[PDB]
Amino acid sequence: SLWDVEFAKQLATVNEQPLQNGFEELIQWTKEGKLWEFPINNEAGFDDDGSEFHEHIFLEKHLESFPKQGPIRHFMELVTCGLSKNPYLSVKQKVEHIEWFRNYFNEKKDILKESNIQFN
Amino acid sequence: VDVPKDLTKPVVTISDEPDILYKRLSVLVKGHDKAVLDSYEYFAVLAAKELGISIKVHEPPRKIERFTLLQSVHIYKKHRVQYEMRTLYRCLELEHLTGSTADVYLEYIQRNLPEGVAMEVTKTQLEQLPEHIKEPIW
Amino acid sequence: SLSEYAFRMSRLSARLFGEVTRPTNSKSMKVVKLFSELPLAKKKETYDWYPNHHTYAELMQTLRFLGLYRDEHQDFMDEQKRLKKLRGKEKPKKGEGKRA
Amino acid sequence: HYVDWRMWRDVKRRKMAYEYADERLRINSLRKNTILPKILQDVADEEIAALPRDSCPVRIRNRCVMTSRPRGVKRRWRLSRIVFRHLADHGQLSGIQRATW
Amino acid sequence: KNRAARVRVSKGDKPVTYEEAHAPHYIAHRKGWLSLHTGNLDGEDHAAERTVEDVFLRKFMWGTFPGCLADQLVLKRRGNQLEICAVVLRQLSPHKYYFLVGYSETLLSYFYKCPVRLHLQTVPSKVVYKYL
Amino acid sequence: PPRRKALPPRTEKMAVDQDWPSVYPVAAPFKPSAVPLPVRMGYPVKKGVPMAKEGNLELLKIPNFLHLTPVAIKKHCEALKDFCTEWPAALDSDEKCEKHFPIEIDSTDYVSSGPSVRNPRARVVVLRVKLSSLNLDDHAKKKLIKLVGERYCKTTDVLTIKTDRCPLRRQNYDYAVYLLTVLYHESWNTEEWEKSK
Amino acid sequence: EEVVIPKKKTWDKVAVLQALASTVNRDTTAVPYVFQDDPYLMPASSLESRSFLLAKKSGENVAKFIINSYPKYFQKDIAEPHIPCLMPEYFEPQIKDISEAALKERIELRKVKASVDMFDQLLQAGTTVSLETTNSLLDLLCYY
Ligand SMILES: [Mg+2]
Ligand SMILES: [Mg+2]
Repeated sequence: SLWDVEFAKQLATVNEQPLQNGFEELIQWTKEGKLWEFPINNEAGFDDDGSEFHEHIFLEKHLESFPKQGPIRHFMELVTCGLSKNPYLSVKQKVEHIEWFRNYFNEKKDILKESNIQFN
Repeated sequence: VDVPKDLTKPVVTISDEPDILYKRLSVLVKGHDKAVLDSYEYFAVLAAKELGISIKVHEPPRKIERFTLLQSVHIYKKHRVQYEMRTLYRCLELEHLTGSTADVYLEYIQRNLPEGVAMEVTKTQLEQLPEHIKEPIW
Repeated sequence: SLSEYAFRMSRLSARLFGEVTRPTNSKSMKVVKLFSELPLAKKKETYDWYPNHHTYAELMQTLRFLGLYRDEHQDFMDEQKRLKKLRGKEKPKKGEGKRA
Repeated sequence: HYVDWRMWRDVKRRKMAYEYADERLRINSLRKNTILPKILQDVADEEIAALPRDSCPVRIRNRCVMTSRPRGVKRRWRLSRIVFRHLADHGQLSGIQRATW
Repeated sequence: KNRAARVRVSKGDKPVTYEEAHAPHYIAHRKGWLSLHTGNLDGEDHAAERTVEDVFLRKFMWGTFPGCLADQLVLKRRGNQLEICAVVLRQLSPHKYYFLVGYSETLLSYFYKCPVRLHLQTVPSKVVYKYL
Repeated sequence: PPRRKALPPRTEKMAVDQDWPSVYPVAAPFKPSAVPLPVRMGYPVKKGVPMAKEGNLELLKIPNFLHLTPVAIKKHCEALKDFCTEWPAALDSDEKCEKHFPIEIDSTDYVSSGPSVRNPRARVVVLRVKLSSLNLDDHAKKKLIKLVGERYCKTTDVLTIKTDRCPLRRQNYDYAVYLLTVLYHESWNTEEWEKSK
Repeated sequence: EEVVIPKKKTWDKVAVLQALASTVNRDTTAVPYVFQDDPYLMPASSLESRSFLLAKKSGENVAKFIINSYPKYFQKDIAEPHIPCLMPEYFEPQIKDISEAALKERIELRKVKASVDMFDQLLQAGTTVSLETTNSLLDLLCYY
C-alpha cells in the first residue's frame, strides 16, 4: 500500500548516508543502471525476443502460401536466403518482407495469369 | 583509532555448474601514448603475477594513418597540411585460467583502463565434442 | 567444367552452409545481396547524420531565457540591433512595402 | 534552426529516404532479376518511378554538420576541412597531430 | 605565413598560457590533447559523435560559467563515464560554484544519457607562461 | 570584508607514512592540493624552469596511475583472490588440453567509450576442431573435406568454421555447433550419386 | 585420464567494487567526499558545509525542474543499454477520458485534487466504481 511504500522510504532514509568514497558512488551508479556492468559484454540489454538460430535462418516455413514450384518460388528462395544471411534484421521484419511479397503477388495475380503463373 | 571494527566481505557463491575453461586470452590495447601503454602493461603484469596467472606480453607493430587537406580556404591547391593518427598496440596473452578468474581479471583491468585506450579481448574456450557428434548414428 | 560428383557435392555443401541451391546468374544474385545487408537509407549514418539542431538551439535558448546560459554572440546581435533602431534603421514590418 | 535552407532540404531528403526505404528495396528486388516475368518487372519499374522523388537515396549529400559545406568534408568526422583543421590545431580532437615524416 | 592557432608577438605585455602559446606543430611534442577518447582509433567508430559532444560541452560550460574559466577544458571518457576537468577562478562565491556544478552535472547527464562528473581546480589568477 | 581565502593544501596535514591507496581510492584527475609531490611539467622558457603543479594543465591532461600504486594493486588482488577458482591440474600441457577438449571456441569482446556499447563485431564466433579427433572413416573424411572446401586446412588438419549471420553471439555459437553436427552426419552418410565419382 | 573442472563461482555485479572499497580505509586529512577537493571550494565550518550541500541540491532541483518543464529537449536515446533514470519525467494524466481506468491512473500519479474531482464526476455520471479503486482513493486522501 501507499503507507507501506512510504514506510519503506523512511527505512531507506534512516539507512541512507551521503556518499563516502568513489567506490560507493560507482556502486550506486551500477545499482541505478547509470554505469555499465563490467566485464563488458557488448550485448547486455539486447535480446531479439529470445529467438534462436533456426528461427532467424530457416524462413522456408513462411513460404507455405507461396507456390513450391515456378519462378515465384525461385525468387522467394533468393529473398529468404538474403534474409537468412542478413545479421542486422530481426525475425519480425524478416517475416514482414515475406508478407509484403505475398501481398504484392496476390494483387498482381492477374499479371501472373497472363504470364501463365499461378500464385496461391 | 577510528577504524571499523568489522568488515563485511563481499558474498561469493559457488554454483553447481562447471566453470568455463579458457585456453588463452589475448588482450590487445590500442592507444596514442606509449608511456601510458607501458604503465598499463606494468599494472596488468603485476596484477596477473599476484593472481598467479601465466601472462606473456609483446608489442604488435604500430599503425600510422595519414591524410592531407588544403592549407588555405581558396585558390591554393598546391599548399597542403598533412595530419596523422598513431595507434600503438600492446597484446597481453594470459593462458591456463578458468572462467571465474578470467571474469575477475577482465573486470579489474577494464575498470582501471585509462581514458583514450581501447581494449579487444579474444577468447579461446575449450569444449568437448557434442553428444550428437559422439558417434555416427546416421 | 566439373564432374557430376563434384557438382552434386558442391550443391550439397551450398545447401548445408545456407547458400542458394539453384544455379542463379550474376544479375539474380543481387536479390540475395540486397536483402543480406541493410539499405544505405536505413543505415544509422544516413538518417542520423546531422545533430538535432532544433534541440541544440531551442534548449540553449530556453536556458538563456531562464538565466542559466550567457551567449556573447546573442548579446552582440541584440546590442547591434538596438543601436540600429536608435540610429533609425529599423526592420520594416511585413506588409510595409517601402518600394511598393 | 539549421545552418541554412540547403541543410534543411537535405535533412528532409534524409528523413524521406529513411521512410519508403524498405518499399524501394522490395520493389527494386523485383526489378533486379530475370527470373520474374518481364510484365511484372515493368509494373515494378512504374511503381518505383511513381514513388516520391525525395525518397530516392541518391539525392542525399554528405554536407558538413557545422558549416553546411557540400564539399571538402571528411566522412569519418562529418566535418568540413576548415572546421576539422581548426579543431585539430586547437587540439580538441583526440589522437590527431601534424604529420611529419 | 601561417596563422593557425598562433598567438603573434605584441608589445610584450600580453599574457599567454602554456596551451595558447604553443603552436599547433607542437602538439604531441610539447603539449597534449585537450580531449581523450577512443573514437579516433584504428577500428573504432563514433568519432563524429564524440567531436560533436565535445564541441557542445565546451560551449555549454563556457556559457554556464561566464568569467570563471581560466584555461581550456580537459574532457575524458572511460566506458560510460564522462569527466570534465576545468581550471576556474575564485571571484565567484562557493555557493554559486556548487549550485552551477550540481546543475551542470545533472543537466548534462540527462542530456547525453551518461554519468557526467565535473571537477574544478580554482586558481588565484590566470597562469601566465610567458609574455608575448 | 576581504574575499574568501583558500585554505592551505591538505598535503601539509598529510604525513610521510600514509595510506596512499586510501588517499586515492579510484581514478581521479590530478589535484596538486591533494598530491604531496613537487612534480613540474612543461617546456622551460629561456633561463626558466618547468611550470609548478598548481595550475599546470599539462599534468591534468595525463591519465594518472596514483590509484594503481604497487601497494594498492597487491591489496586489491588479495581481496579479489577469493573470487577466482583454480585451473585443473590434469590439463598441465596444451597437448593434454587438446586431447580432452578437441573443440576450441573463439569470440571477441570490445571495450569502447561513449553512451552506447553495441558493436556488430562481437557476433563473430569461430569454431576449430581437428578432424582426427572426430570419428571419421575414409568415406566420411573425404566427403567432409569436399563439403567444407577451404574451411579445412590440411597442413594443420584443423576445420575452422566462422559464423556471423546470427545477430547474437549465442545464436552464432548454436549455429556453428549445428553446422558441425550436420557436416559430420552427412559425411558419414553415403549417397547413391557418389558412385559416379 | 579424468580432468576435474572446478565449479563456477558466482557473485553480484557490485561484488568486485565492494571488495575494492574494503581494501582502502577512511582518510583523515580529506574532507567529506560529497564536497570538492579544492582549497577554495572545500568547506571551512559546519555551517558552510550545510550551505554548500543545500546549494548543490538546489542546483539539482533546478536542473530537474528544467528537464520536467521541457521534456522534448532530452527525448533522444543514445545509450545502450537503456538507462530509465536518465529520462524525462512525466507526471500528467494522459488519459483524459472519464473512466475507472483513468481514475486509477490519477490515483497512481497521486493527484489528490484531480482524482477527487474526477471521482465526483464519475459518481454524477452514474458509472460504477470498484471497491479497490475507492479504497485506493481513500489511501491517497488519508495520506495527503
Ligand atoms: Mg551524391
Ligand atoms: Mg607556406
